[PDB]
Amino acid sequence: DIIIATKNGKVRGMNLTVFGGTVTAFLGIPYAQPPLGRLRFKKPQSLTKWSDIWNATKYANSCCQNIDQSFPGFHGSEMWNPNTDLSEDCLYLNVWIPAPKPKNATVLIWIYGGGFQTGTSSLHVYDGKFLARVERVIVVSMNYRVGALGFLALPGNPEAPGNMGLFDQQLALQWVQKNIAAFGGNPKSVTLFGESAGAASVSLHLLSPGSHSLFTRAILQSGSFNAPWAVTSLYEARNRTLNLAKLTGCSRENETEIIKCLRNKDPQEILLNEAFVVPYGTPLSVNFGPTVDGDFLTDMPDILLELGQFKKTQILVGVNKDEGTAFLVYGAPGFSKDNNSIITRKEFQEGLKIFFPGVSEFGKESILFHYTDWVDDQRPENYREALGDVVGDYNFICPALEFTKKFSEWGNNAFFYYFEHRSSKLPWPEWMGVMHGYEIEFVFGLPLERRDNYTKAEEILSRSIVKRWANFAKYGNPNETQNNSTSWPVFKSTEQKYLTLNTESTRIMTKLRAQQCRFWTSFFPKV
Ligand SMILES: *[C@@H]1O[C@H](CO)[C@@H](O[C@@H]2O[C@H](CO)[C@@H](O)[C@H](O)[C@H]2NC(C)=O)[C@H](O)[C@H]1NC(C)=O
Ligand SMILES: *[C@@H]1O[C@H](CO)[C@@H](O[C@@H]2O[C@H](CO)[C@@H](O)[C@H](O)[C@H]2NC(C)=O)[C@H](O)[C@H]1NC(C)=O
Ligand SMILES: *[C@@H]1O[C@H](CO)[C@@H](O[C@@H]2O[C@H](CO)[C@@H](O)[C@H](O)[C@H]2NC(C)=O)[C@H](O)[C@H]1NC(C)=O
Ligand SMILES: *[C@@H]1O[C@H](CO)[C@@H](O[C@@H]2O[C@H](CO)[C@@H](O)[C@H](O)[C@H]2NC(C)=O)[C@H](O)[C@H]1NC(C)=O
Ligand SMILES: *[C@@H]1O[C@H](CO)[C@@H](O[C@@H]2O[C@H](CO)[C@@H](O)[C@H](O)[C@H]2NC(C)=O)[C@H](O)[C@H]1NC(C)=O
Ligand SMILES: C#CCN1CCC[C@H](CN(CCOC)C(=O)c2ccc3ccccc3c2)C1
Ligand SMILES: *[C@@H]1O[C@H](CO[C@@H]2O[C@@H](C)[C@@H](O)[C@@H](O)[C@@H]2O)[C@@H](O)[C@H](O)[C@H]1NC(C)=O
Ligand SMILES: *[C@@H]1O[C@H](CO)[C@@H](O)[C@H](O)[C@H]1NC(C)=O
Repeated sequence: DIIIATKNGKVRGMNLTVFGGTVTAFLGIPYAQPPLGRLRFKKPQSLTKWSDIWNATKYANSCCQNIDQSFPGFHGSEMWNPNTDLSEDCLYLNVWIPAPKPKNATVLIWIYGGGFQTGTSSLHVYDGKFLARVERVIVVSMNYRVGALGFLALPGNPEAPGNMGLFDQQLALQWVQKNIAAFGGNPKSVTLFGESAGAASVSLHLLSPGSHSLFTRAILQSGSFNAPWAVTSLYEARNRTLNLAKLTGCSRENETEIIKCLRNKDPQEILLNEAFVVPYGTPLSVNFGPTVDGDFLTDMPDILLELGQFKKTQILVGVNKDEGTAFLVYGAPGFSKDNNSIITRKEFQEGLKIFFPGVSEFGKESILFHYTDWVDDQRPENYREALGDVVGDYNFICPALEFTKKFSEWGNNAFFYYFEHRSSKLPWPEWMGVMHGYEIEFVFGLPLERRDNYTKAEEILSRSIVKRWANFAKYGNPNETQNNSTSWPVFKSTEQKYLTLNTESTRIMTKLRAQQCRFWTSFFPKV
């Protein structure tokens, strides 16, 4: 029988067969009191104790969220939908352990993304059993509250203070410190990693003094807190909370009356109204997400970064080649998952209106001029590839590069990667290239499963990425082997070296997309 004693009671796990070896999996351990009823919208409350043996043998409930239903039956969109029942009782976590039980294992903690509105730890592309089997690390993932139930902000008031989802993540990190030794783990070797809004979350733990002792190192994939979609100003967050009151018949004169009204609504009543708290909106809109609450974030993150008031440790950062394409089919005209989506100069300018609603007519004309210095004039797909580049450069790549420079300027090793391989199994058309979030299967080693119809070059690439990530976690250096392997050099603000990751050749390069990023950091802010 597989039983571990925790500070909150005993828990029973389950064995899994992986690559001829055993992995011990504890799915669905509770780490906080269910935020139900009076607890809705408050910081998570520490768990007391159950008085029995909790059976952690099935993934628990994903948190309450809307569901992407644009393409019914399409794996490319539905693989991101939660594969468990939705519920407000969702603060659970999952632990994978190599067998035999390690003595002092390094812990990797996965934080899913989903624009702070969606996501669950129970998806198949987040299965952590291969990482525990192949690199003998312990893998942990937790559910956190998303959307208004996670980030409704009345700043100052303990009844809806903001960043409740980040406090959910933080409380799960506290659980790892207090309990992971009972599983074989070293709480002095904990590595946060996540993608998209999960990366943004990871980058925010580097700023929050409460998280500074709960982890060692960080990996940020396709995201950072300086991305334009990641942090709401103090009063925009408030102006959105008051609008959700009015939309649900909950406006009052007392703040706590607004909240106690909002505790009596159905979850579905709140979910259906989330999309209307904002006037404009883009495919990249984050209605309720992290904000400057004064507790977790004591100041605007860019200031804290510039002043060097953050955890000094090693980071690993990167982006995918075609980050923006995924958002084009969800709102730009002339784009469909079912053609090659070749578009005109008029449709390009309609797209720019969709993604830059408040930008002046001159700003849209400046973005157009900077992104149309064609190599070949036709090339009919020029405008299709320029719009994906605008969206990805503005929202993901130039944020990641700007965060890496400024972070490395304070004396810690940063390593930057550029993921350029499209997966043979990618359910989306070839014109969308290396999409947002499709490096993930490689990081979790899904191509290592020989029975899964991945190519031999995709197993080698993913065996290489898994090794480097596990090495970075263990030793702060993303090496593969000492011999016969490309060295990954540190990112430095002058040379700005990065490593490309693909199946042909991993190469060292310099100043990723510098001519495009120069536009977004030094000319667009003045429009
Ligand atoms: C975990 O599983 C065990 C069995 O797999 C559960 O044990 C049963 O508990 C019920 C509850 O009263 C008893 O009626 C059964 O006789 C028990 N059977 C055995 C074989 O022990 C246990 O309750 C489960 N844990 C939880 C929290 O539900
Ligand atoms: C697991 O490794 C850690 C270090 O990563 C050991 O913990 C402490 O490490 C510090 C240095 O950071 C030393 O000053 C302490 O002396 C260590 N603690 C002890 C009790 O010696 C930890 O001991 C290891 N745990 C094992 C091997 O079970
Ligand atoms: C690509 O596929 C779409 C899907 O039908 C085609 O349809 C247009 O899609 C845009 C997207 O917002 C709409 O604004 C248009 O109204 C749609 N057209 C019609 C006639 O309904 C699109 O035309 C296709 N383009 C190519 C070149 O195949
Ligand atoms: C990757 O590089 C690190 C150096 O940063 C190597 O770390 C050493 O690992 C051994 C165990 O293999 C430890 O006993 C040493 O204390 C480590 N040294 C340092 C300075 O961290 C690591 O082994 C390398 N990995 C590979 C596969 O070559
Ligand atoms: C050193 O390791 C490299 C991996 O980076 C090996 O390179 C590949 O080797 C296979 C043969 O097993 C070829 O099919 C690939 O085309 C090679 N990739 C390249 C050249 O980028 C290499 O074989 C190893 N060499 C030694 C001497 O150990
Ligand atoms: C669920 C839901 C709502 N539905 C329509 C809005 C888009 C949503 C899916 N979707 C974007 C599509 O690509 C994954 C997101 O939830 C989303 C939204 C904003 C994001 C912002 C930054 C990074 C990832 C994001 C993902 C599906
Ligand atoms: C706050 O937001 C206002 C717009 O909100 C409007 O009303 C709510 C109930 C929603 O239905 C929303 O779609 C509407 O557009 C602005 O009018 C107001 O200026 C904003 N104020 C500040 C300070 O941001
Ligand atoms: C689980 O695995 C361990 C070692 O891998 C084994 O000794 C134990 O019997 C297994 N328990 C099962 C299969 O219930």
